[PDB]
Formats: sequence, structure tokens, C-alpha cells
Amino acid sequence: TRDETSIESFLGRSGCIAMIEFNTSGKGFKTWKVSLQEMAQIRRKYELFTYTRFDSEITIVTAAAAGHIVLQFMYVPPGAPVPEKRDDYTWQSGTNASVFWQEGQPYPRFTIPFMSIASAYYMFYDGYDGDSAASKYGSVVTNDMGTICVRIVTSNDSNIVCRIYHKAKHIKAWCPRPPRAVAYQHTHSTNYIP
Amino acid sequence: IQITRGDSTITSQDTANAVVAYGVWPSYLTPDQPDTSSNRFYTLDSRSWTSASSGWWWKLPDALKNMGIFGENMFYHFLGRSGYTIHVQCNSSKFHQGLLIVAAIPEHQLASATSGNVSVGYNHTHPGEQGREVVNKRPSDDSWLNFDGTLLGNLPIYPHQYINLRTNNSATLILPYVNAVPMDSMLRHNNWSLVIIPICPLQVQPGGTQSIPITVSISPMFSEFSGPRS
Amino acid sequence: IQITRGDSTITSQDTANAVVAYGVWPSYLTPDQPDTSSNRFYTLDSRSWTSASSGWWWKLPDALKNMGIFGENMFYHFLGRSGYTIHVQCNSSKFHQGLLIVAAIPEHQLASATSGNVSVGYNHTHPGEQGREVVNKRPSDDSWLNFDGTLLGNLPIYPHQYINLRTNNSATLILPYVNAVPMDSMLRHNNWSLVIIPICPLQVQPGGTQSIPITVSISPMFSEFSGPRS
Amino acid sequence: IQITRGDSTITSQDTANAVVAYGVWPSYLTPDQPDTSSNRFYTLDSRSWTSASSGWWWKLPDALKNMGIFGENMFYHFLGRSGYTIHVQCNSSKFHQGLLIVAAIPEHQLASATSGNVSVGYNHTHPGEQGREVVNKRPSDDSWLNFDGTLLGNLPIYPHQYINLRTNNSATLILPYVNAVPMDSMLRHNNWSLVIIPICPLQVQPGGTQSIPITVSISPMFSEFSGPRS
Amino acid sequence: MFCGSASSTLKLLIAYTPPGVGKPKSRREAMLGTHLVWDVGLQSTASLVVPWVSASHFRFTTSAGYITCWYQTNFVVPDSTPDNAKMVCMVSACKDFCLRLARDTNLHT
Repeated sequence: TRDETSIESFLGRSGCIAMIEFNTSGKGFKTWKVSLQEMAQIRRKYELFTYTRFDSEITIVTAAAAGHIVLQFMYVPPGAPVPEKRDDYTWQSGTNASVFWQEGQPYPRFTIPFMSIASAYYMFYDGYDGDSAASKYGSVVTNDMGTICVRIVTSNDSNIVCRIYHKAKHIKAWCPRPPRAVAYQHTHSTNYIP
Repeated sequence: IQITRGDSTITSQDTANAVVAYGVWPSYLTPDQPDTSSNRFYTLDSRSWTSASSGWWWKLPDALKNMGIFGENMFYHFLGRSGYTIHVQCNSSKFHQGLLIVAAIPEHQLASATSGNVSVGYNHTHPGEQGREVVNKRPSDDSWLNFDGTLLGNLPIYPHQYINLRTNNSATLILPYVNAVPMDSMLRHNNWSLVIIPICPLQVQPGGTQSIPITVSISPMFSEFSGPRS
Repeated sequence: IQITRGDSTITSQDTANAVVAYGVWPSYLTPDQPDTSSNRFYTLDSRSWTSASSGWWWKLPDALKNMGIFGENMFYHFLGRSGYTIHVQCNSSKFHQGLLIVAAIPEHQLASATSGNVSVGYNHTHPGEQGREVVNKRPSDDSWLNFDGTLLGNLPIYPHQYINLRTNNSATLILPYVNAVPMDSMLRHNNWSLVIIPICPLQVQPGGTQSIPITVSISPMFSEFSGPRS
Repeated sequence: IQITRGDSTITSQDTANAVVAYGVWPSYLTPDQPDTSSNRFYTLDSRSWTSASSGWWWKLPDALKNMGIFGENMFYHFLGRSGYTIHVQCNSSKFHQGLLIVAAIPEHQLASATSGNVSVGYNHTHPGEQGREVVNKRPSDDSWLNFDGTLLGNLPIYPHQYINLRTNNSATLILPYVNAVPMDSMLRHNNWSLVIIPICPLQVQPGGTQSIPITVSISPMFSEFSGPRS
Repeated sequence: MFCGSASSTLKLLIAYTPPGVGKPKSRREAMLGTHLVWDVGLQSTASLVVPWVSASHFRFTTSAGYITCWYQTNFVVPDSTPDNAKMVCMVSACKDFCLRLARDTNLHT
């Protein structure tokens, strides 16, 4: 009994953390910097803790509307260069992880390791990127988790939507915190005023 | 009784009743150290608690950056690490009444007093030994929202003690070093915030002393530094 | 070979050939201590020895009053005590020639350059790390009278070594603490004077380097202080 | 607790914390005695301590000359001898404050209040059980000069205790017989003076009791007499 | 020794400053030195032992440093209590104390 209140049960359930959409007719690619802060319901559960550490399993559910479409999904790890164009050199780099997926095949899945240079992710961070009045404060300073990039490989009028399902695995969590009592206004910020 | 650390001495009988944060005693970093010249009690200027007070906070190590050998070690090394003993004393008569929560919050990332995505500014998050007494880049005044959008009734999830003026005039928190890295910049980042909030406001009848002093004494514990420079 | 003390390192093969003043090794005071953070080598700015040079002197501890932890300990304590290692190096070609006496004088009470009962002034007897290069309260210029009315040929009665440029480029003096009291004011009183005097003046032919550097490195040894203040 | 001597009883918990003058317990004279009928506690009329009080003194055995069997023995024998227990009690609230020194002075030879070689008169030096409350043959009023030309801050060289009203309401002095002869005239000569002086004057707010009682209880100890007459 | 009422409470900072350092100008400067934070409510008496600190084994009878006292808190009392009190300071030798080379002089006439 009480395994359903284990941290693996509470934080380790798959959820749609991002919603990549793009069109084709540059243009035919999209990118998303990976964070758990986008969706309030996911964010609130992770923010019950000060630090968390997990590997993460990505599953990408794709729907498309105008032969079968071919997509490249690319994971760019922290501090590596992110694509600027649909056929940039970054898509060919053997240091990025790519999965090529073709329509009607089972949805693509991969696990990213815990990538951070610190031993856990900071859900909160009481410090700065530097000394300046312009310097960032809070959990945006730490926690580059990488970027998910999508392009169509096929030659040509179509709309593509990719739901990024994420499951945290082998989860550890430290220093419990009061639950968020008021609405989230912005990503990584503790600000609450409407 | 008497507590002595370095050339500093403080008096309190309650010292054995300390809360050890997360049940972990402070310690030196394991293989996977200036001692008592650094590890003194530094006693801050006493706060005036009144019926109007909203509470106070300090950031650590920031509150000690001007404090003797430990404050110099924060500038003369690239990275540092310490635990703390925080001793809070609140001397009063039998005719005063009031309740403080004394809490230590790890990574107390403050919300702003404003509606935008605007961050709290460095001048506001680093108030030094004076702390902030609670009343566009300034932090929240909402002590009832823990200055971070969370309810004050839930603040006891953090390492804490109550000072109830009828029962006890003091609280002691023992804080281990808490971070996701072994050592860190002591000047860019605060591991802990000390928060003192009156749950039940001070009451006393006229002719009693209308302000009671809250005295905060902080000792570094197991302090470690690396990258020394002259 | 290499000699290392604290975070300071100097290179010289001659180090085993040191003169221990009066045959007494420096030591901590007996029952009838900051170690290597204080006890570094401090290397002074090199003197230019030329055919015109009359000699140089420094007073100890005065020459170290601005030097790191040891210099701070001289202001932050009422009384102090130390020995010294003095290492003097004098790099030259096989075609240069000259003879220095390097001597340490205990209680080198200077004579004035004047005929009255007038004392030498504090500004003149405390020249700091620069020392005095020899040319109404100023000291004597007579290096041939040891600046004190005694002959230079008799200077070898003090702890000394020769630097003869054909034979050896260096001298080392190990000085115990010498005083009639266990500890003393480091700022009002100098236990030792380092004196460097050319007996045979520098000669070299034109197209050789006309100035040769004399480099003085001083390490405190067994330094002790009492009456600490912030 | 309760202390009983003869048919007299007094109440105080502090009795084990007595000062024994010069570390010598009172005793009967050695080969080189009426007991408990003489050796009662005699309780004097209580003094009114106020913010205006300069202090009080009594002479021993003189203060007991009218006191029962001991007082009769001083007239009905030529020579006598005794020690004393002096118990001083000073009942007060938690809201009163003040400091007494209670001291016993051997041979307290009083100065006069006058400039000549004139002695203090017998009527003034023998005030009996009433003592003197401090305001041409009358004694000094200068309690700050111990009535004898010596400073009050140095009065602790004598057998003494403090009564600090926050800490203790009582003092006990055990006095041996002190004289340069084995036995002496009890009526011509006083071995001891009890002196009670407020160092910190009494303070209390209006509506508190403005006078606090100082109650002095004296018991003879090991009393001895010789040359009996009817 | 603190001589306020049993209802009176206060913290004092008692600081020792070594010879040659110079007397503290503030409670913060005194706190950075050798000191006791004394709660007079809890303890009616405090003590400080100043050990011997000079270059010679003796010094003449005509610095040794300063003792200074500072408010750490305001003076706290309930109603019907004096809003002031007195403190008494005392000195004595320890068992190591020694005097040498007797002299007679007009310091008393």
C-alpha cells in the first residue's frame, strides 16, 4: 500500500508538456526549448519540491493534414547549437540525437539522460546569472534541459501538430515546499499579481 | 546557560531544543576549512517587534558578507559552502503576548510586487545584515503569501520553530548546506532565507514596553572555500 | 633546486649552505602561531648593483609591514615575534666581477648625518620594502663606518655571507628572533637590519650589462603574535 | 525552610548560602558557656528602605545589650566573648529593584562629622538595638566614605553579602569572635559593626509599596563570660 | 551585576578590545571583537577575565585595552515597573597576579 503517493507515482506520469505546430508550402521547421514550466498543472506538482532529478522519456504524438509524410525529430542537448534553418548543418550533427519517423508507424520514443552540470534541477533558484541590473533571477538561470526540433524531410501545402508527451523516470526530489496558492503568470517566475 | 564560538559568547538556556533542518547535521564535504576564526556567532542589530510589524527576512550567506573573517572569505574565494546555527531570541515580560514563526527557506526565490514577467533586482534580493522589514523590480510585501505565492499557514513545511512569548523566548535552527552542487558562488546565490513572521501580533497594555527586541545571532558551521585570492 | 613556502616558490641550488645566525635555529617561544599562510617568501623589488653603488639596507620586521598576512598581523596584534630566512641572489655572467658582504645586524641603531645630539627620525628608520639605497634627522651615508661609527672591515662579527660573483651568485641567512624581551612592538622596534655592501665594486666591460640585479627574498619563520584585534 | 534557636524561630530558604567571615567558624575558647538560653535569634525592629535611604549600622555586642539573657550577661559579668549569626531579610515584589551591601566590619572606629581632633562620643557610638539610620562629637554621615575615610567601593574587603532584590531577598553572615585579647569588656568595646548600605537605591513605580522592610535577626554564637556577679 | 527588577529584561553586549586596537565606535564593531551578549533577564551577573598581554613579563603602574558595554536591545518591562535600572561593575585579581618593585609616593597626601 501507499506506493501511489511515492514520488515516482506522483511526478512520473506521462503528460503533454508542449504543443509544437508548423506549416509548409526556414518555414518547414520548429523548435521548443524543453521545460516543465509551460503547463500549470505539471509545473505545480514539480514546484512542491526545491530540487528534482530524473531521466526523461519523450513520446511524440503527431497529427498532420494537407504519400506518407516523413519527419525528423531532433534532441539538441544543453549548450549545443539549435537550428536556424530547415536544412542547417545542425540537423546532420552526430552529437544531436535524431529519430526519423514516418506516418502510420508507432509513435517515436526516446529517453534523454539527466543532462545538467549540477546534480539536480533547480525548481527554484535564489540567485543570478551575473552582477548586472539586467541579469536573470530564478530557475531560468540554471536548468537548460535542451531543445526539441522538428522538420519535414519530404519535399512539399501541409499543417503538422506534435504533442510532446514527457514522463520523468528514476525520480528523486528534495526539500518540500508549500503548494502554489495563486495563479501562475509567467514561466520560471514566482510572480502572481494579475 | 552560556554558548561560546570563536571569541563570541551568547547566553540562552534553550540551546538543546534546536531544530536540525531535515534531520541532517552540518558537515564538511565528503571525499566523493578555517574553523573557529570563521565560525563565530555574528549578532545582527535587533528588530523592533510591534503590533504593526508584518515580519522580517534575511538571505544567507548575504547577511554575513560584511561579517569579519567569514565575510572576507566570501570575497577572497571564488566558491564557498557552509551550514549555519541561527539563534533567535525575543526578550519580553510575562504581560506581553505574541507568536512568531521562525523559518529557514531553501532557494527562497522572491516574487516581485508587480504584474509583468519582470525579475526582482539584485539590490533588493541582497539587503545584507539589515535584512528587509516588510511594509518596479522590488519583491512582494505579502508575508501571508510567503513573498512567493504560497500560503503562510503552509510555511511549517520548511525547517521552523515557533516563539510563543508565554512559553519560550527563543528558537534555534541548525541548517546544513543545501544546494544541487557541492560548492557555489557565495555572492551570486543564497542557499537559505531566514524568515520571521508574527502569526499572532504583539499585544501589551499601555505603560508596558511597546516594542520588544528580536535578536538574531548567526554562526557559520563547517564553512569551506575554494579558489583563494589575495 | 626549488624552495617552496606557502603559495610562494623560489629557485636556487645553494640553500643547504645557509649561515644560521649565532648557530641558533629559529623556534617557537618555550613554555617558560599562524604557520605557512604567514610564513611565505616575500620577494622585494631587485636592487640595481652598479660600479657606483654604495650599498643598501632594510629593517626587519619593517620591510614586511605591507607584505600580505605577516604585514597585517603586525597591525592587528599589539606584540609580535619572528625569525627570518633571508635569501639574497645576484645573477651575473662569467665576465662580471664584484664582492658583496650580506650581513644581518641585531639592534642596528643608526647614527645621524649631523653633528648634534639629534636622533634619526622615524620616517628615515622605517623605509619599508624599498629599503635605503646609500648615496637634519636623516641617517649616516658612511657604509665604511657601518652607518653607526664602526669600521666595515669588522662587519663580519655579525651573521654574514659573501657573494663573490666568480664563486657564488647567492647568500642565505637564517635569523632567530633576537631581543631582550620574549615579544615586542613590531612597528616601534626592528630586531634586525639586513645590510648589503659592495666590498669590491662591480666591474664589467662595455657591451656587458652595466647593472646586475640583487634580489632579496625574505620569509618569516616561527612567527608569533599576541593581543589580537579586528 | 525553618531555622530554630532557643525558643526563637525564623523562616528563610537561603540559610545554607551564608558567608563565614574569614572562613573561620565561631567556637568556644581553646584550653591554651550558657548555650541555647543565651544563643537565641533576637529580631530587631525592621528598617524602612526607601529611595531616599543612605544606609544603616549597628554595633555588636551593643545592639544586644537590652536583649534577654545575652543582654543581662553583658552587665552581670566583667568580661565576655561571642560570635554571631546575622540574618538580614528584605521582602519585596518582582516589581521592586535595588542593591544592598550587607557587611560586617571588625573594629569600625567611626570618624566624627567635624574637623578637629575631637573623638566620637559614647552616646553616639552605642545606639543600641535601634542602630543609626544615616541622614560636634557625632559620627560621620558619609556612607560613601564608610564613615571612616575609606571608599564604599572597597567595602567588599570585609565579610559581606549583596541583597539584589531580583535575585535574593536575604543575606547571612556568620561572624567568629575577632579581638586581640581572648575576652573583653562587652560594654566599653564593640568587636563588630553590621553595616547595610544601598548601592543601587530602591526603585518602584507609584501604587507599589514605597518602603520595603529590612529585617535583621542576630543570634549570639558560642557566647562565653567571666567574672560573674549578682 | 544587573540591579533592575525581576520583571526587567535587556540584552547588553560586553566587549573586550586588545591594547593598541582602539576603542570600538559602535555596537557592530564591538560585536566583531571578543564579546559576550549578556541577557540580564536570564543571568543577573556576567564576568570577563582579561589575561596578561604585553611584550615584557611585567608593565609599569603609571595599554591593557578597553572593556566597553553596548545596548543589544531596548530596555523591556511590563506596566508598573521602573523603565530604568542600574548596573554595578567590579574588579579583582586572578590567582596568577603578581606585583614587583615596591615604591612610596604622594598618590595619597
